[PDB]
Amino acid sequence: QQKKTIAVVNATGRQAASLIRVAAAVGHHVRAQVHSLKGLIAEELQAIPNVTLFQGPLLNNVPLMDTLFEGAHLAFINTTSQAGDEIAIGKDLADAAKRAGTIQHYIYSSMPDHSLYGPWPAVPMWAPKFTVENYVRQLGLPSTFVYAGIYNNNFTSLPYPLFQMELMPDGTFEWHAPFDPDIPLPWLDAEHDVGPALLQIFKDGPQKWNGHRIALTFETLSPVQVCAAFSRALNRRVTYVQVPKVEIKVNIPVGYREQLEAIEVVFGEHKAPYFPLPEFSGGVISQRVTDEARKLWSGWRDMEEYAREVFPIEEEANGLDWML
Ligand SMILES: NC(=O)c1ccc[n+]([C@@H]2O[C@H](COP(=O)([O-])OP(=O)(O)OC[C@H]3O[C@@H](n4cnc5c(N)ncnc54)[C@H](O)[C@@H]3O)[C@@H](O)[C@H]2O)c1
Ligand SMILES: [Cl-]
Ligand SMILES: [Cl-]
Ligand SMILES: [Cl-]
Ligand SMILES: [Cl-]
Ligand SMILES: [Cl-]
Ligand SMILES: [Cl-]
Repeated sequence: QQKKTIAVVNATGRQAASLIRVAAAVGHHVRAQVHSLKGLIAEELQAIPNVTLFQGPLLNNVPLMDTLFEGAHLAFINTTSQAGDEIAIGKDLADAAKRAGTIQHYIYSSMPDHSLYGPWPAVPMWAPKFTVENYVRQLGLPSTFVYAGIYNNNFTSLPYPLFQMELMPDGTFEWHAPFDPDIPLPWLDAEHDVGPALLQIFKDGPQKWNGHRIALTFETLSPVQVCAAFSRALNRRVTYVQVPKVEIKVNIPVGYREQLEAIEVVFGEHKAPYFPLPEFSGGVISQRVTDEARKLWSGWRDMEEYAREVFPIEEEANGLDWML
């Protein structure tokens, strides 16, 4: 029963970092790729004895992938669009894993392609991952796909798009977005809950989870309910305002702009589900989107805890002063 070695990429990202911290603490050795060794998170992870970092780009660097998977038995792969070529990278990684011959369970962090379920456009930073998921499914090794809910800690009072908990002149907070005020959205405390859930999937094993899609969300809340949780947590007035166009108050990469534009159409105009797949939609009991995740990890944290216990600290660390 010796803890198996786990290979991961984008180690400094919230999903991977969450898994690495808890995995290492319970005995797993981790082989982790990082784009660069500098930075608070990379430095923190390098200081963990059970962790070995491998710095370099994923883009057109299969050699790094072969190195990463050498001696690994488990994998948790979450890519990004940063370098472009996310589909090619996700496929290269999967091929490298299969090539290693030792990967018993490959978990890929996937997202939906909304254009497959309704008269909706594909959200650009999500649809590509589904393509990688389809490719991975065809490979001869067990694989499981996790779909991340919206991160509680996307929220900030800095003028960043879509998830700004704006501090008003009078001390009150307002969150403006295209999401319908009352339709429940899936949320996730990435930092605390992704790691433990992923570890449980690995503990459960490939026979139980091969071919499965798991919604990594532990609570659903409408925008109005999110604001009410921040209000209870902070003892301040927090209200939601639905706006057709995302308020883009800072310069952003074009790819992100296109992501936001698709979101205005999908959620603003169409009010489509965040998880549009059929399976995520006397005595008879239908499965709720949060069922599997909660069964995987019972110690999950809600939005109210985030708002009251973590948000003030993240905000202070970002230089904000409202909590002073
Ligand atoms: N924020 C959410 O609510 C949410 C929900 C579902 C899915 N996702 C998906 O999560 C993915 C990101 O994963 P994450 O949340 O674990 O990470 P992250 O957003 O926490 O950070 C990514 C890290 O990767 C580094 N990085 C990645 N590619 C790089 C490159 N080519 N050059 C330099 N640095 C690079 C960045 O500096 C950064 O520190 C995205 O593809 C997104 O679509 C996010
Ligand atoms: Cl193990
Ligand atoms: Cl990284
Ligand atoms: Cl870095
Ligand atoms: Cl180390
Ligand atoms: Cl398969
Ligand atoms: Cl700017």
